[PDB]
Amino acid sequence: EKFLVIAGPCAIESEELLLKVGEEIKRLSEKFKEVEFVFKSSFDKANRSSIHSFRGHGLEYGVKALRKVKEEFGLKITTDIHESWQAEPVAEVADIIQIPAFLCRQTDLLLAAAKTGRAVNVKKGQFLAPWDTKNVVEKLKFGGAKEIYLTERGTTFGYNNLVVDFRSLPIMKQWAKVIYDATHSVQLPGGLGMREFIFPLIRAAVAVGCDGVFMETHPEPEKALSDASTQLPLSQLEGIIEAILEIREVASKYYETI
Amino acid sequence: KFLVIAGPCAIESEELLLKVGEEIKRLSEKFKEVEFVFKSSFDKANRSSIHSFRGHGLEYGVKALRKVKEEFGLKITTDIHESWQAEPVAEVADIIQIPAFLCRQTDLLLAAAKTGRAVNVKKGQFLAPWDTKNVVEKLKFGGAKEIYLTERGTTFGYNNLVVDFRSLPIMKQWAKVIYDATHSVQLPGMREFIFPLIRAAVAVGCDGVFMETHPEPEKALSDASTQLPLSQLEGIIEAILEIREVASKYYETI
Amino acid sequence: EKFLVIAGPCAIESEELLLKVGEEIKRLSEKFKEVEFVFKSSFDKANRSSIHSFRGHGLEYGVKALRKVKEEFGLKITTDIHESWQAEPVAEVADIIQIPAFLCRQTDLLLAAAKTGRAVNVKKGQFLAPWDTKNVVEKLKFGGAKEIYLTERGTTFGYNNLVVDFRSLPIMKQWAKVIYDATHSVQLPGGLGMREFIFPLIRAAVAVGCDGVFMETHPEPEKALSDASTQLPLSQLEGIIEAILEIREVASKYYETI
Amino acid sequence: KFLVIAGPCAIESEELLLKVGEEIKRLSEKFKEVEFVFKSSFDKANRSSIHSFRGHGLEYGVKALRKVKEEFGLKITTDIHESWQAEPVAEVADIIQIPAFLCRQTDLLLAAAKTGRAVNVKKGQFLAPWDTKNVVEKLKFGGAKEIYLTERGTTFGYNNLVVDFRSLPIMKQWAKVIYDATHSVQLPGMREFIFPLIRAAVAVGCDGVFMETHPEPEKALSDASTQLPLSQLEGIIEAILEIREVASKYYETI
Ligand SMILES: O=P(O)(O)OC[C@@H](O)[C@@H](O)[C@H](O)CO
Ligand SMILES: O=P(O)(O)OC[C@@H](O)[C@@H](O)[C@H](O)CO
Repeated sequence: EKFLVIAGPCAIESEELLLKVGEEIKRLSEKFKEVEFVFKSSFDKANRSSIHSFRGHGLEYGVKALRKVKEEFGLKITTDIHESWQAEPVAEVADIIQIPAFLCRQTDLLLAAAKTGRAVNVKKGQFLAPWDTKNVVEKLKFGGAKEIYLTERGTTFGYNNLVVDFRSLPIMKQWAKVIYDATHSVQLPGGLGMREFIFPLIRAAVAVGCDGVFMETHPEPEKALSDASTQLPLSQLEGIIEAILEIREVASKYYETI
Repeated sequence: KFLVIAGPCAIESEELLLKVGEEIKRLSEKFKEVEFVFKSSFDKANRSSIHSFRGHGLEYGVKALRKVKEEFGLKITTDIHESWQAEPVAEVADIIQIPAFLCRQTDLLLAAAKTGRAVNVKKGQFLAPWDTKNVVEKLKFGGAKEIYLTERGTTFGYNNLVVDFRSLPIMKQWAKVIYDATHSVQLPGMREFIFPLIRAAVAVGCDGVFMETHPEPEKALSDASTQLPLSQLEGIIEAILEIREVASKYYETI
Repeated sequence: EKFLVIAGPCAIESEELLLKVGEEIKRLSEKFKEVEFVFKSSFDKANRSSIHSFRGHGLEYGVKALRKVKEEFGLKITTDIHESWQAEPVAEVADIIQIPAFLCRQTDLLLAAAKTGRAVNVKKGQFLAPWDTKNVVEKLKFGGAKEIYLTERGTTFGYNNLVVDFRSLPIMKQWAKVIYDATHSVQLPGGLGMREFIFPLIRAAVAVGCDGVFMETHPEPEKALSDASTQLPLSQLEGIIEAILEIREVASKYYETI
Repeated sequence: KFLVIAGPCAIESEELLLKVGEEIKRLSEKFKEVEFVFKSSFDKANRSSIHSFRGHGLEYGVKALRKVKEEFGLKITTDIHESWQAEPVAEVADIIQIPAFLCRQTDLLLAAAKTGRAVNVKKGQFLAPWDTKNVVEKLKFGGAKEIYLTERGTTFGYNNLVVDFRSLPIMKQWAKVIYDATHSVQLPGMREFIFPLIRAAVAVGCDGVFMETHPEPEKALSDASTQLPLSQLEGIIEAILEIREVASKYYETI
């Protein structure tokens, strides 16, 4: 099956930033034809720790910006919603509606996404056990979703630290397609993220076996308005993708059947 | 004075609320050294299963809660799940409760603070004690003045929560601290640990306790494995007041 | 039942240090007649993180030092063993033989302690669940122990941090007398301990209900050769003990029956 | 070259060791790019229950291990539990293994290093990756030169272990890192996760893998729920070599 790579800048800092990243993603999509790319960026960071941190430029602006990417590059789009009313307007441009990790159990949000007819990707709550995502998929299927994704993004391990229990990939694979979040799984919740572990954990994810990877990328991570410690420099994206396809290929014959 | 927030988990019917309201009203008359707050949810917006009881809706709920406040003169508190609910709920709720999973949702916190009512934030199972300083800052920025932080356990492996009582003194630096005696022992819950841990909460030091109670916990449509039997409420309250009276002499300053 | 207070300097820095602490413990034992005191100190810190840290002056020296305390003050004695051969010689002076937390599952060490006829106190491993101590008691009873204690000293919570799950006290009470370690439960494993939490957690322990408390105390913690961040200043011991007896008394009528 | 440490959990009989030794000897001939080490414990000194199988003693064990090294010319490794055992065990064991619970016992580490043999320390379930730097220092101080640190999971709530693969690159700064594929999935263990995680171990990067194997894992007197079936060993080895060959191009330096 075609491997999914969901990538893009964490936040929609500007339509310019999006075009620059989309251009590179478009180029890579032409090179890695066996990969299905999906451009990602949030119109709002509705859960920042601090009230003084960057949130965004509003839903209206973001959807317009994302639509420009899809139009100019012909790329699939995904972004996250935070309250039920946002699903409808977002569904106009988003091919995949993303459900934030903290909100993975909010019934109305999941139902709002499911009825749009779009694909839904739920980030696994840092508080949720692998086997507890079964009910999450049941809610989505009940709400009309026909294409569902579950994203591994780490689990609460003591304070201000997350650990990735890779046993979760085959467990979740039982009821949904699984995506590995390479950049948020190494972040330190309220710490201020460890970038040196992004690549190795990604290798692990593909050797274990998943249906795709989620990576936040920015031309200059050091200048990002969000996740400046975890976003991957855009120049490194090509090499990372090439590496996971290679590892995925050689490990593929050993993937267990669910 | 010491705060005691109690009531049934979900508004199963205004009937149920009135019955519990009666008992809470009685205790209220018996323990003048305690500020009682009637609590109940108009919607269980985060059940694990789509096939579980959620409730009768916001209007039926705000209605029944109005009936309790008017028939017993008790303060009220219930939780909101989306920004638009803050305003209508603030009509009856003296304290607006923010769900644990939603403690980082900026707009929800701001919407709550905007109503001018008191705000109680359940500490997320993913949050470290010191991470709550930022939750309070948001509320203050939003105009909130009476702010509460509730301890309800922290993620400890899978399907288990642990109470790190170091959290009470830490959170107290920036807000009044409430201990959730019923949800802190639930397994994402042995009722046998409810009383022992509430005793610890008061020996350590907190500004109030949160307890879900029901005439017949087993028949409850929600948290049936942890809701405290109504008849046991008085006994526990008297016990925590006695322990608090003695232990308060040693509560550390700030 | 008579409340147990196990206290003393972490390590046997010198026989002088022991006499100074024992003198104060002896004085307190005369004041708090409803308490059963047991003087504690280790002749060896066999599990320090660093090879350059203080271990002790040997078994021979320590046993002699402890015997001096028991002789000069008439106090019960307890110290920990690290290998089977030490039980016999230690049993000569120790009323209670202590089993280190990391060694709570070493069968021969437990059996070695049990056959001396002395009381045995096992520090609960930071890796052990409350209900798993049942087998630990079974091993001791099998080995001849007739007076067994289980000590709560925290559980691994992420890296370099321990949390105390107070549900463990009533659980362990089902098969042994339970002791709460007030000073090691707030230490940060390999961190360099948070002294400001010692007192509040002790209040919690007695309000929940336990059969005794374990506290390391030193005249000048800042100068200790071990646990300088967790040892309680000897001047504060009297007040702490008075406080727990008061809290224990008022909470006592509510202790659940096992 | 890549290290593969394998054998039955406990020395149930020199008979069992010889059978497994035969298969390991065969793989040894088939995979020259791999250094195989035969492993088995003469004593299970830390069983939870007093009524569980421990073994046949140190002499019967060191004897049977001698038979394997002499009949197949394989390197040997077994674990010690008290200082006095280092010397007699060093007679046959090429690598002395230090139990996870005992990774902080200074005298045991020193006793092992004193023999002059290689030393493999199982990382305690209570230890953080960076805390192993001190474990190595002790060994070096004791005269050890060939030092190994084995990843075997970390305490995650109760009765569960999680593998934080960030530990492999961290521990590599001061020692050769081995991944314990069988004990890392055991619940203080679904065999279904053994292969997937070993694949991750090699994709991430390690110097060898540790695997307990038995002709009939179910009949094993120890770790019966996690011991890998002897027949599946070859397949897994070939798989990790292939993955390693491809992934090694991306292993980070130091
Ligand atoms: O405000 P801070 O704590 O930096 O958090 C931001 C990240 O957690 C955020 O971008 C993420 O995708 C949402 O949780
Ligand atoms: O060597 P460090 O890490 O300071 O450790 C010492 C304490 O953990 C020690 O005194 C304790 O009683 C034994 O584990």
